Amino acid sequence: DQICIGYHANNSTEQVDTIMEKNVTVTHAQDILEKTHNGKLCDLDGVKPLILRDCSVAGWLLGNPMCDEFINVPEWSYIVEKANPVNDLCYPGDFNDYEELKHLLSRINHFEKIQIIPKSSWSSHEASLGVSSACPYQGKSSFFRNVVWLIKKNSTYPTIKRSYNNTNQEDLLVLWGIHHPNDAAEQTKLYQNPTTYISVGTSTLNQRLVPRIATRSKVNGQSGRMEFFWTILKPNDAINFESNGNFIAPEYAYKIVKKGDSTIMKSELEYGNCNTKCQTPMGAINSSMPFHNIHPLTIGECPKYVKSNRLVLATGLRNSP
Amino acid sequence: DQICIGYHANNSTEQVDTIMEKNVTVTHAQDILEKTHNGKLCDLDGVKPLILRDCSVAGWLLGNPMCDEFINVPEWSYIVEKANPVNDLCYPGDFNDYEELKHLLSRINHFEKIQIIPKSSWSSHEASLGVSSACPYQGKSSFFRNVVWLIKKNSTYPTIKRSYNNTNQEDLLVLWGIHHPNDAAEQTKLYQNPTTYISVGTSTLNQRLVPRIATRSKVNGQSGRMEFFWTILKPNDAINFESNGNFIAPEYAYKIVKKGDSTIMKSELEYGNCNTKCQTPMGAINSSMPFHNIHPLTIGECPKYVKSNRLVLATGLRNSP
Amino acid sequence: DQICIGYHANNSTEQVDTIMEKNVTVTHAQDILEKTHNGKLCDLDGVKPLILRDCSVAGWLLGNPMCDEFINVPEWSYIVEKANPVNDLCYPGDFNDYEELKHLLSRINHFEKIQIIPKSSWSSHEASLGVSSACPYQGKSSFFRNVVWLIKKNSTYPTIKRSYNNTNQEDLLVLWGIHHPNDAAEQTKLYQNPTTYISVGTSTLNQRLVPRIATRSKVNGQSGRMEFFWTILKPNDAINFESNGNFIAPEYAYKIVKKGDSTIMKSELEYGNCNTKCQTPMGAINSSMPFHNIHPLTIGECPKYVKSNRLVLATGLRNSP
Amino acid sequence: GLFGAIAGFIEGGWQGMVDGWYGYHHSNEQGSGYAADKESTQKAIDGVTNKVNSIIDKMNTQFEAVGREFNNLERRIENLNKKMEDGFLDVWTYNAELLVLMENERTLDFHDSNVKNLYDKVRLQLRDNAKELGNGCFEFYHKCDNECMESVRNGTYDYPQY
Amino acid sequence: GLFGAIAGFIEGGWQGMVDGWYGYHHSNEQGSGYAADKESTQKAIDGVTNKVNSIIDKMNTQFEAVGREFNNLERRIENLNKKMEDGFLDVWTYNAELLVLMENERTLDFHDSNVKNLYDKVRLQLRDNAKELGNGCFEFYHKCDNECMESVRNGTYDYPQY
Amino acid sequence: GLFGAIAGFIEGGWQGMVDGWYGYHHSNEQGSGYAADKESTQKAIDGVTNKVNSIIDKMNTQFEAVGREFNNLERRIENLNKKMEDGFLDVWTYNAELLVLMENERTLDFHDSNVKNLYDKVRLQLRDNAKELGNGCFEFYHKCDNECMESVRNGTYDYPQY
Ligand SMILES: CC(=O)N[C@@H]1[C@@H](O)[C@H](O[C@@H]2O[C@H](CO)[C@H](O)[C@H](O[C@]3(C(=O)O)C[C@H](O)[C@@H](NC(C)=O)[C@H]([C@H](O)[C@H](O)CO)O3)[C@H]2O)[C@@H](CO)O[C@H]1O
Ligand SMILES: CC(=O)N[C@@H]1[C@@H](O)[C@H](O[C@@H]2O[C@H](CO)[C@H](O)[C@H](O[C@]3(C(=O)O)C[C@H](O)[C@@H](NC(C)=O)[C@H]([C@H](O)[C@H](O)CO)O3)[C@H]2O)[C@@H](CO)O[C@H]1O
Ligand SMILES: CC(=O)N[C@@H]1[C@@H](O)[C@H](O[C@@H]2O[C@H](CO)[C@H](O)[C@H](O[C@]3(C(=O)O)C[C@H](O)[C@@H](NC(C)=O)[C@H]([C@H](O)[C@H](O)CO)O3)[C@H]2O)[C@@H](CO)O[C@H]1O
Ligand SMILES: *[C@@H]1O[C@H](CO)[C@@H](O[C@@H]2O[C@H](CO)[C@@H](O)[C@H](O)[C@H]2NC(C)=O)[C@H](O)[C@H]1NC(C)=O
Ligand SMILES: *[C@@H]1O[C@H](CO)[C@@H](O[C@@H]2O[C@H](CO)[C@@H](O)[C@H](O)[C@H]2NC(C)=O)[C@H](O)[C@H]1NC(C)=O
Ligand SMILES: *[C@@H]1O[C@H](CO)[C@@H](O[C@@H]2O[C@H](CO)[C@@H](O)[C@H](O)[C@H]2NC(C)=O)[C@H](O)[C@H]1NC(C)=O
Ligand SMILES: *[C@@H]1O[C@H](CO)[C@@H](O[C@@H]2O[C@H](CO)[C@@H](O)[C@H](O)[C@H]2NC(C)=O)[C@H](O)[C@H]1NC(C)=O
Ligand SMILES: *[C@@H]1O[C@H](CO)[C@@H](O[C@@H]2O[C@H](CO)[C@@H](O)[C@H](O)[C@H]2NC(C)=O)[C@H](O)[C@H]1NC(C)=O
Ligand SMILES: *[C@@H]1O[C@H](CO)[C@@H](O[C@@H]2O[C@H](CO)[C@@H](O)[C@H](O)[C@H]2NC(C)=O)[C@H](O)[C@H]1NC(C)=O
Ligand SMILES: *[C@H]1O[C@H](CO)[C@@H](O[C@@H]2O[C@H](CO)[C@@H](O)[C@H](O)[C@H]2NC(C)=O)[C@H](O)[C@H]1NC(C)=O
Ligand SMILES: *[C@H]1O[C@H](CO)[C@@H](O[C@@H]2O[C@H](CO)[C@@H](O)[C@H](O)[C@H]2NC(C)=O)[C@H](O)[C@H]1NC(C)=O
Ligand SMILES: *[C@H]1O[C@H](CO)[C@@H](O[C@@H]2O[C@H](CO)[C@@H](O)[C@H](O)[C@H]2NC(C)=O)[C@H](O)[C@H]1NC(C)=O
Repeated sequence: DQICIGYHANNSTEQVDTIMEKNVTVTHAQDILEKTHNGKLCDLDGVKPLILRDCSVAGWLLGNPMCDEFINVPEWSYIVEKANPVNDLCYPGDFNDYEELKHLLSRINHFEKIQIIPKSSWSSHEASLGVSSACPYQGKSSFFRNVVWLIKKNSTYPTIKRSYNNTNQEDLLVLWGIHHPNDAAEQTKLYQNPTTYISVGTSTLNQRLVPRIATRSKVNGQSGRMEFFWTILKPNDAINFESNGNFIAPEYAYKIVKKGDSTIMKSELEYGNCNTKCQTPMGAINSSMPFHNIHPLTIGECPKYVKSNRLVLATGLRNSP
Repeated sequence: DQICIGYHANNSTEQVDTIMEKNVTVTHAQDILEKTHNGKLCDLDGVKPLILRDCSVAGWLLGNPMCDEFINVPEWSYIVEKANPVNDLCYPGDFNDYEELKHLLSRINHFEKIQIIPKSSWSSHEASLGVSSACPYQGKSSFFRNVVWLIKKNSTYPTIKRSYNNTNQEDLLVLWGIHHPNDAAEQTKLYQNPTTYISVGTSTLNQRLVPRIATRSKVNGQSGRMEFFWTILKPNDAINFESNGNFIAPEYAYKIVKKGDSTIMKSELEYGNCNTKCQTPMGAINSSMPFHNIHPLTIGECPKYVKSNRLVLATGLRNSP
Repeated sequence: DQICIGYHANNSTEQVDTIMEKNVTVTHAQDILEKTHNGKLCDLDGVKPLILRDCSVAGWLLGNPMCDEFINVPEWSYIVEKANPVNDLCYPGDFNDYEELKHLLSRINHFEKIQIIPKSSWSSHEASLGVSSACPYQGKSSFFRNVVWLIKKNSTYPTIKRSYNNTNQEDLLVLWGIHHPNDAAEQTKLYQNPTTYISVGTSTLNQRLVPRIATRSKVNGQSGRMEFFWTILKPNDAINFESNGNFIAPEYAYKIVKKGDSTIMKSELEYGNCNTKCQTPMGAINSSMPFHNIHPLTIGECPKYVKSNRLVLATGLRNSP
Repeated sequence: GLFGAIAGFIEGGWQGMVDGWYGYHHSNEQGSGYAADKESTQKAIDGVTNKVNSIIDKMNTQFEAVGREFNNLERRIENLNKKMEDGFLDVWTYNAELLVLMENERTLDFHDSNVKNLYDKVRLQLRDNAKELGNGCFEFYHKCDNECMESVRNGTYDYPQY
Repeated sequence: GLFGAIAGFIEGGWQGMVDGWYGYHHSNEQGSGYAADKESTQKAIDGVTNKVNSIIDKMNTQFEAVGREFNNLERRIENLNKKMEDGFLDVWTYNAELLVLMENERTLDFHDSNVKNLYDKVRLQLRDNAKELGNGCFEFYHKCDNECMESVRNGTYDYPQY
Repeated sequence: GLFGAIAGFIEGGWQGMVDGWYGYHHSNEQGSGYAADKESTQKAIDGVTNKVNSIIDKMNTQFEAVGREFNNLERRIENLNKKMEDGFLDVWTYNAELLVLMENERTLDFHDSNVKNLYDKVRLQLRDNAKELGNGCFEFYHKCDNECMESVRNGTYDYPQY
């Protein structure tokens, strides 16, 4: 008669690593790394991402004519922009402090577009011939929809003196621009006056732009340039424009209704017609694991990203042959 | 007869955590996290902090009239500035490269103020009517004390051509400014000449400012703006001013006598009439512990900051019921 | 008769540290920290570093006359620049976006210099009197070799209108400059016209410089200043210059033939006439160790830098007296 | 392993013991069988659970990357930003893999320790009333029926009786 | 614990032993009492002291935050700066809490190991001259006065004598 | 050490055993000598090798500094950049020194564990056929020639024979 002390064994093949020995087979273990994703951009907490598709934050916000899909876009969870969106600045130029603006959007979930200066209101200037072949809509030369490219009327550009007071409770994102002409003849032709300026002023802002003339390679069929500027107009503050030429005026400016968690995700992917609690630029994630290795940039309630291929914890003991 | 082997027990309730078990009661232990502070801003190594109170680095350095407390301030250990000090730029404007300057102060413990251009010396210009209602002293319109707001005399602003040579052994912090007028009439009224400039030059500096005119919301009762610039004038270098209007000239400039460890601490707190070897924005620290969790930004000989609520090391053994 | 169980001992003095005990003598151990270097700058994988010696990236790229060694320098593995190279900007000034350019060089292994605008070609302007005493070559006043300092001919500076098209397959680094004169008389004297400008344009670039006049301390015997600008001209893009004075024109511009891993190392050391697989600013490294403590900034296939003085792993057991 | 029991003097585990991690196998005139020791087993389940949770929670607060964008003449800070983000990922990846490696090793030895301690516990009861076979088994000098076997698992083996 | 002594085969500690961490309790015709084993105790005090100092010193050089300020159009770098500072605090917080957790566990097992080793040390002297009771005690086959008890604590127990 | 064998009940190592880390020393009428136990030794060599490689590889991917330059009015970012680089060096320096410290301690105890396990392995064979001396030695009740000694190292010591 005898009694023995022993321990559990089973048919498990699961292996764990230790410091002194690799691929040790154990009776029980626990994987803690999420290795899979659905492969799709998805709604986040039921809330649809703003997907720009071929358009870019610039295309959208200036109102590129081929970004018509994105007028009055609803509240978004996050934004998705391609690496090289084709429909950007259709009329070549620059967007001043673009990255600082994009960064501002990571704090924003919804814009409400409103008209601050009506196109009709430009009685002493021509407001409807301000277009180019570079930004084309429906086969016809058009232009960034949210800003008016003002030109001279009966050979005269009288000084513009305009002022908008933000009576809304919100911060207002105001956009405008300056046009840089190819040559002196082009300047006089478009605006009559040879020496021009745009003074913009708020409680903080103290701007005065002048057009830089230079000979430039055609981009999108034009050698002329448009430099775009922005500000946040606080509530109960007023913005003051004054110019005698080369002024691209605001028509509509965006109201900032919801601030909160958001992100500009960078992906070539399109909408998946799905929903998730955790999204990555490669696809969405659904797991209880504490870790994953899909992609570092995520949004939502997610496991922690690690570069590991394998994370497996021993729970059971060393399993026998 | 028998002999037994055993171990110590005692009435200790101290508990420590391990990986497999929490709240284990041990005979002896050692707390290594400092959880308390006195709650006061304190002298550091006996050396008083420079406390700006309601004034700001700008208010102080330009010499805002309501920052009179802070003329010729003595050597400091560290500086304390509120989050939203009321007495900042009394006359609205900007302070150019302000953050780079504030950063410079983290390396400075003492300024010695000296007069480089006497107010008396402006014989061909009016130097004593350069004031505004926005910066008020004792019920009377005054101005930033360290710089002179020069205006025209008998309807004429002759070109200013002035030069200071740094014969001191020290680096000199020189401050000056440009005034931006509301309108063309205001420009002519104040300075006579319509097109003006300020050329500043040292061995490195090559500046030339022009006033930007724009219509601006009143701030502190004024729509006009003052943009302030600075440089470090090296020893045996000279600075050269030249202007025909809109020039805010240096009166006094600060000598940098002591360089060394310092910091701009951000706190609402006031002076505690105490002393310490380690200071935080919430209060001072006195302990032998290797760690604390009071606040990350500290100055002095301090324990290392951690976000832990509890750090307790077992020294003794598992204590018995 | 008896049998005993025991363990190995030997005459080893090697010691290792543990958490509870320091300087424990063990039978065997393994040092994993590399503590030595040869003390010399060395070829990297047989490929010589570009050693500027007394010259600086600026001196080299503008073609300072005393940096003649560095015309058409061959492919390099890494670049070595002193902390305060004497032969920098011989004619005082600034080099615009210098650090962003230096950063670009960390991605470059070889430039091939080519002439885009011939010095001969400036028929309507004087191109051979553009020199200064500050940049002296062979006892005679010379100038930055890669750019032409154009001045007036028969008292007239006609508008320059020049254009180079990049027909090469490569990106081209183009360099140019503006000259800031001491005074109005100096401006007219050198260039005739009093109000001047330089418009530069590519597909992206939209520059227009004007000379800032100011009174400046002499540096290197001159109070005048030269501000230098650059761009990367893409293949099949054209650059367009236009100026009526103060224009420092490109003669030669650098072709970017090899892009890849490189670095600007900062060392006072000279060439060692040696070769290595891993280089530091203090000397080269040759070891199989996983770690070293020589210097953090290295280039090549190197062990990982740690601040440790000693890293020694126990392999054997505790060795007996 | 460190404690010498698992894959040691006890050569192998038991496919036949499914009710626990550690236990006893008896064999006598009336039959033989496996019986899990609940106390040691439950102790182990608690130890390892807490461990897994402790590991999960310590990693809870860890670096999170954000999208930040930089224009063509901000290459230095773009690079700085990339290195910063990469740097933290590397640090936290290392933390995770090391922790798993180190604790995995501790977990196996923990099980080994529990088997040995259980063995010693039994050994100390039987004393000179049974032969220590060298393999985890004790061969009794007296007949030991199921009652007797039960008392060994009980902790109740009456040594002065036998 | 790993070594099976503390709260193991030795069920509980002794409120009556104040002169040390580990020791002996004797009982014979002439009385009973506690006596600390100085050697093992001092070894433990040294081990743990060094540990605490080793921990304090490794943490010595650790990240320190500085105040840096950024205007309204430097939000990217402000954010970058914040993440960098937060990132390091999180890393060093984790380092500290893990170290404490891991070493605390090692400290308890260390004490357990020292108790067991002391027990084995005594066991190996007495050999078959005393009964191993199963609870940390040895019951002698011969009368063992204070001299005799002292020789056991000595390391000097003369086995061939008894 | 944790396991009580090395510099414990076995007081010291053997300069005379050069063929391995652990082994046996025999002495009988026909002479005496050292014999390394290959199995335990090789196990140790594998354990420690893997350890050293495991340590080297985990440190493989670690922060690398790059040269980045900043002008006179970019002091904030210059400083930020310096802190970032310094911060990571400190973190990785700490990681390296701790790992070495912790694992060094584990390595010594590992060797101690292997010696003890080997001792127990022998003890469990001999059983009551030899006296446990208290120092790592077993004194036989029967004459034990080289054949007999060999069978103990074999694992083959025929207990029912003697
Ligand atoms: C080699 C040659 O002779 N080529 C001309 C060719 O230039 C010319 O086309 C016109 O060229 C001008 C400038 O040279 C503009 O590029 C014209 O394009 C437009 C545009 O689409 O943007 C026309 C548009 O109506 C204009 N709109 C406004 C508000 O001005 C704009 C605008 O003026 C400029 O873009 C401002 O920079 O320009 C383009 O049609 C043709 C026909 O004139 O003849 C060729 O021989
Ligand atoms: C609706 C209306 O008519 N309002 C005027 C009101 O403007 C005016 O007050 C004066 O307004 C001017 C500009 O419009 C300045 O704001 C005057 O303030 C001062 C100031 O305190 O700063 C007066 C001061 O003496 C001036 N100092 C100097 C050195 O010039 C400054 C200075 O000129 C400007 O600030 C430069 O931008 O302005 C303010 O008194 C009153 C009385 O004139 O009449 C109202 O009807
Ligand atoms: C106190 C006094 O009277 N001093 C003058 C002294 O200035 C003068 O020397 C000349 O001074 C001028 C400006 O004042 C320049 O510094 C001359 O230097 C050069 C130079 O070497 O760079 C001469 C050179 O030939 C010029 N080259 C060109 C292309 O113009 C340059 C250039 O004009 C300027 O550098 C542009 O800023 O200047 C220097 O010889 C002497 C002799 O004239 O008389 C002293 O009394
Ligand atoms: C442990 O097991 C892993 C996975 O089963 C082995 O990984 C393979 O390694 C071999 C060569 O070493 C390759 O042919 C396979 O492609 C690998 N697959 C992997 C890593 O997923 C590994 O070799 C084993 N490691 C050791 C030390 O034995
Ligand atoms: C923009 O408009 C608002 C209201 O239309 C202005 O705020 C009022 O300004 C008046 C004018 O002097 C004051 O009497 C009131 O006290 C203010 N009331 C409210 C509700 O705001 C505001 O000042 C205007 N902004 C600017 C910069 O002129
Ligand atoms: C260990 O002890 C701590 C502190 O005594 C316990 O903390 C309390 O937890 C309960 C709920 O779990 C709360 O009601 C208290 O507010 C907590 N106070 C604290 C954390 O200071 C903790 O619950 C115990 N942990 C375990 C695992 O038993
Ligand atoms: C500022 O003043 C100092 C001394 O007053 C100047 O330094 C001297 O300059 C003279 C003038 O040519 C030289 O002869 C001396 O060799 C210098 N001596 C000393 C002690 O500095 C200085 O050069 C002046 N600075 C400028 C920029 O003009
Ligand atoms: C362990 O050994 C080291 C190196 O042999 C000792 O280091 C020396 O320390 C003493 C004072 O403590 C100094 O005089 C020497 O200059 C040190 N040399 C070194 C560190 O390389 C160290 O003291 C010993 N540490 C302990 C805890 O005993
Ligand atoms: C620079 O030159 C190249 C070729 O010399 C130009 O590219 C050609 O441009 C012509 C002119 O209209 C086109 O017909 C061709 O399709 C292009 N061919 C090639 C091979 O490039 C280039 O466009 C010029 N760049 C600029 C900005 O004018
Ligand atoms: C463990 O088992 C022993 C023997 O198998 C138990 O003793 C018996 O208990 C049963 C059930 O109560 C009684 O009917 C018998 O009279 C007892 N026989 C003997 C030989 O003891 C004992 O109760 C159990 N002990 C524990 C702690 O569970
Ligand atoms: C430990 O104690 C033993 C016995 O208690 C000591 O032996 C006695 O020592 C005393 C003091 O020197 C003598 O007077 C006696 O004659 C000895 N009696 C016996 C029975 O040995 C012994 O000296 C001690 N050993 C150590 C190492 O301290
Ligand atoms: C280990 O050694 C034992 C005894 O020393 C070996 O037994 C002998 O083996 C030799 C060689 O084959 C034979 O010639 C003898 O007849 C055997 N004698 C005895 C007493 O056994 C045994 O073979 C060895 N066992 C192992 C596993 O190596």
